[PDB]
Amino acid sequence: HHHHHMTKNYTEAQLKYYDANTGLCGIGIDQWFQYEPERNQFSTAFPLLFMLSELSLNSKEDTTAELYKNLNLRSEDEVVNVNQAVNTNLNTKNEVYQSTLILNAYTDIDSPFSETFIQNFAKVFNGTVKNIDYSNDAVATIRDSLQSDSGNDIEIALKDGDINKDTGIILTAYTNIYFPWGEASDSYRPYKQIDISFTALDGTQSNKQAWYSEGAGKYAEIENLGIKVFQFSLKPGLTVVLGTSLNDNNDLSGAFNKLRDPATLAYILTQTESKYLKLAVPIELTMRDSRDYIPEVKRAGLLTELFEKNFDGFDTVYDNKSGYISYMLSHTRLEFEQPTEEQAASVVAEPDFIFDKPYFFLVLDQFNTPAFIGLITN
Ligand code: NA
Repeated sequence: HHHHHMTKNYTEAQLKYYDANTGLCGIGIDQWFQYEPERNQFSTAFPLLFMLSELSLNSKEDTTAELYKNLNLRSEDEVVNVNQAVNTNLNTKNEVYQSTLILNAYTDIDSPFSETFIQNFAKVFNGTVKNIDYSNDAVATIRDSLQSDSGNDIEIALKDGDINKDTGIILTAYTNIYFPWGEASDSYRPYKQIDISFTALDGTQSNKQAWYSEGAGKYAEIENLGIKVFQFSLKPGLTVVLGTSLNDNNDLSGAFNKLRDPATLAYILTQTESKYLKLAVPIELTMRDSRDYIPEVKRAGLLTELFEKNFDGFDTVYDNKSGYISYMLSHTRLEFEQPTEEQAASVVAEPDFIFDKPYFFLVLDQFNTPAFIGLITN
């Protein structure tokens, strides 16, 4: 069991797909800071890519082309083979880290999916379809499934009333990832929680608990992006990046806009230089998120026709009609290993840097693409 599965025939395309993932994470945080500066939040883009990939196997020509442009993939062979590899990775558990990413497609009991869709969803993703009554307790059916299957009880993005007989295709994903810390003598780890003073984006002053953490890492002040960045490994292959503004004014928008370009993260990862890190970070080691991607995809100006009731661009999702996409749910639990009382006693909590204002994080795998991106503003 490992997380380096790659298609050997479409290798370049898999690397390009990771660049699409990296860039979507950038669009995501750029939009969060613009539209939702009051929110602390995090997310993963892999389930969105998987959903769009699935749709790209079942679309008419123009829609297929638009889907391909967003995926950085350009053929059925690429979509199938890249996604089979990445799906395997994101469903592997081993001693290095554990990942689960499971997909469902919902439709009303009287509108069954095409056998073509059911087959390709199973083939590429081990996706499963569910036929439910859109007139009776459909929100609860979905909520209960996501929460039960994932073990994650956070509330879902739907509210009762959101689903009726005119509702179209509903796609869902749940992602559960667990990361242990490195096991080297100087692996960066959290040790103990300490009080810090925090100043929120809107100026609110408060006290927070923060994990005093230390170990080998990397650091840079990156003037052109207006940020300082701290970087450390988990188990080998995995990297966390923490960033925060150079200025007290939290001028983060230029950094987030640049993160829309996948080159920016590759640049960041080389600008940093080795530094022993002693930090205090106000973050929870278990984080949960549940969202509907569609509002964010619409904010980005992408694929807007797919979400209209009159859409006619799908070919083989249904035998009798196009169908349209109503909700794209992503239900996420991110967990980091908890430190022990014995570990706490081994260090003196004297941080060189405290994250005492808005900051962001990315967690990367061995392909240097983010499994998750998060933003803390308050
Ligand atoms: Na470097």
